Amino acid sequence: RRQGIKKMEGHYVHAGNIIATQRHFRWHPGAHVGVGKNKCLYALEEGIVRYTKEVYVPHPRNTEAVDLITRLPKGAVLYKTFVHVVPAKPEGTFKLVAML
Amino acid sequence: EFKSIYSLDKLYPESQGSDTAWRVDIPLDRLTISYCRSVNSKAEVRFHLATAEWIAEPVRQKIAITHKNKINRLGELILTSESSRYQFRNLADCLQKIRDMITEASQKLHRIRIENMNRERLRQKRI
Amino acid sequence: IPDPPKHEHYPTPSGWQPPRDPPPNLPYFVRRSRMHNIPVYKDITHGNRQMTVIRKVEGDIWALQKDVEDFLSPLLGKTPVTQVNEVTGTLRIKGYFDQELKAWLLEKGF
Amino acid sequence: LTYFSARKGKRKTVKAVIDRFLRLHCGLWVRRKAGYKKKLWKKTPARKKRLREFVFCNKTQSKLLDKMTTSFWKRRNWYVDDPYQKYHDRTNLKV
Amino acid sequence: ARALDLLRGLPRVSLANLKPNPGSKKPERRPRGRRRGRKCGRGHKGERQRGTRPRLGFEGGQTPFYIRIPKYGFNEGHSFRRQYKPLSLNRLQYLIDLGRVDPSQPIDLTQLVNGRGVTIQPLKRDYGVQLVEEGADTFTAKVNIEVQLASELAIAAIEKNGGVVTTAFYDPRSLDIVCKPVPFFLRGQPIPKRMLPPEELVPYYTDAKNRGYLADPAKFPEARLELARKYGYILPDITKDELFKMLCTRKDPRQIFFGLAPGWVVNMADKKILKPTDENLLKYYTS
Amino acid sequence: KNILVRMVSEAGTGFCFNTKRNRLREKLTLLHYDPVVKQRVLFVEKKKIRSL
RNA sequence: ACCUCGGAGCAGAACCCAACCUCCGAGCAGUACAUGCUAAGACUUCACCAGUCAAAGCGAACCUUUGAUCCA
RNA sequence: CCGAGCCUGGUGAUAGCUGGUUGUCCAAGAUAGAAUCUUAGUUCAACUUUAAAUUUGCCCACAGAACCCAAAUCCCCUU
Ligand SMILES: [Mg+2]
Ligand SMILES: [Mg+2]
Ligand SMILES: [Mg+2]
Ligand SMILES: [Mg+2]
Ligand SMILES: [Mg+2]
Ligand SMILES: [Mg+2]
Ligand SMILES: [Mg+2]
Ligand SMILES: [Mg+2]
Ligand SMILES: [Mg+2]
Ligand SMILES: [Mg+2]
Ligand SMILES: [Mg+2]
Repeated sequence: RRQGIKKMEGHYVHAGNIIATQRHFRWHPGAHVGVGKNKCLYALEEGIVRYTKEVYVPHPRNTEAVDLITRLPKGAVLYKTFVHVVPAKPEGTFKLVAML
Repeated sequence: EFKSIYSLDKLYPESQGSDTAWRVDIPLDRLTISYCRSVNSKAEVRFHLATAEWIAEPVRQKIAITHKNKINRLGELILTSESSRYQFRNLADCLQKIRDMITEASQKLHRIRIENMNRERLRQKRI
Repeated sequence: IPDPPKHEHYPTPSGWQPPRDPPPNLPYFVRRSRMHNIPVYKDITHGNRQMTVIRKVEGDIWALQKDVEDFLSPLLGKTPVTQVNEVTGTLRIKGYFDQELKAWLLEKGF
Repeated sequence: LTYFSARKGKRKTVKAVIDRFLRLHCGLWVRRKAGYKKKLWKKTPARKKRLREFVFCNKTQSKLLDKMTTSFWKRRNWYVDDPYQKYHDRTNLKV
Repeated sequence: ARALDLLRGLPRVSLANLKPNPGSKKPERRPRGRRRGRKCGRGHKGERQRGTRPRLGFEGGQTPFYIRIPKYGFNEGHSFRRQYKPLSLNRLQYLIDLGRVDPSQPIDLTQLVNGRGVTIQPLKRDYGVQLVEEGADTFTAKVNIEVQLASELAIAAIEKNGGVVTTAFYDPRSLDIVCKPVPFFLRGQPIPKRMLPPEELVPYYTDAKNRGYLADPAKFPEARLELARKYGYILPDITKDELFKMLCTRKDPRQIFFGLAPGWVVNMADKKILKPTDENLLKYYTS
Repeated sequence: KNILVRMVSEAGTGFCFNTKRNRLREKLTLLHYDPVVKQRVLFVEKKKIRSL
């Protein structure tokens, strides 16, 4: 299957690069990381890849996850591993084009 | 000189004189044309819009209104083309832009509209 | 091959320029090609080794090599690596410098 | 292939290659993707888009095709309105 | 040179002193001795050592790469596609500047070939020369040029300089004769008629916007003015030019050379031109 | 089983596209995008291509 | 009996792998008929063939299991 | 010397099989996946050799790589 992480933490990544291929949601999309139909994580921006642990708040329409979260003790918080791309370059610059 | 059945005089009897093949609106002398070998080169066409007698006065006014961003402080309309390696094609594009501007003079914004509407809504204080 | 016609103004619209008369008094001379162009040629081997050859050199090919190194080191930032074929009278420079060398030889008047 | 023909002593061209591949003069070979016309009703739009594409060959595939064609197929052709005229040459290539 | 003085010093150059240039003669490798003998570079037993490995392109039984790819008409009709050698305005200006092409006379494919500005291969389906806009911005020559194809920008440059350009068709036979007339003259055959363009090419050569040699000359001034207007130059009145006769000279659509009629025989041995007078022959060569 | 059928545009264009419908099911009429016309138009089943 | 593909054992922690082997199911079904067109950048079953993901853009609306070429 | 005579010719049949493959000296040089009427072969890959171009390469300290419910590995600033 040759699945798994393709870009480890700190790796420079260009927009569109696949970060990790997975069958389940082992790693979740963070900032500037999109998900394909097959749960592959790809970079939406050019920058550095970071892996963090973040509180998991499932989408309300996700009935199974909502049931899981409602069956949970009052103090518990779910955590998941998220992959973010810290953008490196700015969106652009203002350049003098003409001195009218 | 040799002449066959397919000679041009036989093919087109109406036009037979030699001078018939060589007998000959924007004033190129009036326009100012410059070329910059900036890969595509650049052609700049500039002409004083106000003193463009070859353009009608209402058309000049409409052009000075619509294309005011392309008018220099000296009142001269400046427009450039950089879409070709050939200064011929760049100048052709500039001239076609001039023609299109004259023709239309003869005959992203959503957020700006919303923010202007909000400015008008905030526009309530009356001295 | 016809001798090029005399033109009132040089360089000619195609950029061609006759060698100056009298020839420069340098220790070396670079003869024009039979088509009356400067004999500076790009060359490529292995698909990645780019070279430029000054081919029809007469006299002090070593003086020419010194001059070429002096002229090209500011452009490269390092002294260019060269081969001096004294037998065939050619100078081979690593890298493409055909346009710069042609202009330089024109300035020297070859 | 035939390295020396029996009538001319020349090297022959494998015409199966000519019927299938386009050679760009610089040395690139272009081809269609296998199955690009087969059972399109059961293929996803992305797969069909991938299959409808003209695709370059490997270095070794290109070398094989070069060996299997003769020098006639590797010449400059100045066709009138060749769609591949711009692709016949490489630009801004470093090594 | 010091090399000739060194020769003066050295012994006589004879057939016993000659040596090939070092690096021009690689040593021959032959399978004798420990290093190159024994298995002689063929390896251990197998097809490759026996010399019977399968044909090029065979992949051991797997369907080969060059066969598993679908057939596509990349090269269908390649040998019937017309080819036109490009002549850029840069190249034309270079030839004129170096005097290899004389602008004071009409420029046709014969003149281009004789000046070695272009190399035409009629056997390789070259149908002539196409004018190419490259170098238009620096073209400053007044020329009367006859080509087979011409881009709009190339025509514009030629006409802006005060010149004339016409697109004239040549069939393969006429093209071969035009490109190399001397071998044709040594063939000892009467000059044949230049054939008309094929039906697909007829509209191109009858269109005035292409300056086709079969186009109505009445429409030429209109097209020239349109190009001048489009590309922002004043159209020069070539009729006022002192070379107007040269600029106007155009060979007949059935004429291969400027001053020679179809049917004539060029006797180069005694510098003569035999002309048929039989009425049937004259009618045929004029038709 | 299912059969592959050729839905042909009712807009007069020669545009046809292939769908799958049950053999026992009635002949198909379906709204679909016409690229030549650049608008959604009706398509009708013309003939059975195969039986899959 | 099997031969291709997919899922699980079978590999504890990137990938790859215990082939042979164990079990299961697929040569599809359902859905939609933009479930379109294009296009940066990537993945990949260790070759190739093939197979995946995809920003931006255009256009409509407002997806969950296989087979090449030739030939017809 | 007949489960199919002998001779000549096609014929230097063909052989993925067996055997052999001749001066001197130096140098670099190792097990490895896929497909295949394929596992006594071959083609691609990997490795290998030569030449060439260029600039980073290997080692790696932290940081980082999942829930279901061990030894180690990956990745890379330094060095
Ligand atoms: Mg060379
Ligand atoms: Mg040895
Ligand atoms: Mg042996
Ligand atoms: Mg072997
Ligand atoms: Mg498995
Ligand atoms: Mg792969
Ligand atoms: Mg017997
Ligand atoms: Mg044998
Ligand atoms: Mg050793
Ligand atoms: Mg088989
Ligand atoms: Mg075998």
